[PDB]
Amino acid sequence: DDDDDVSFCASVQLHTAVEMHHWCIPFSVDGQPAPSLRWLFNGSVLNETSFIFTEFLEPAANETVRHGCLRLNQPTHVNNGNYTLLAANPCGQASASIMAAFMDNPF
Repeated sequence: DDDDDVSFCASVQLHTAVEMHHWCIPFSVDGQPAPSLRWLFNGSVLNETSFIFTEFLEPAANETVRHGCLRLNQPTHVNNGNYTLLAANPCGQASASIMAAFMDNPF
């Protein structure tokens, strides 16, 4: 009846965005039941674009942690606000918040 008894719930680790033109917010979310990862931006639903994209990198089969980065190839000063990662799986929902400074100087 059980094929996967191991129910690892989702915990969310976020990391400070690294300042470089291609901004990267590295994340680590662990769990075997796959949690839905959603970014919240200033309390509003952040939807990924071609400029702002969530990277899901291939984890090792021996680690329970899923890794990735919210990478912004082309950053915009409207992104200068609060980011929050919500991961929800059957066991539970985890959250971590990241407030990054995307400050542009037009032209």
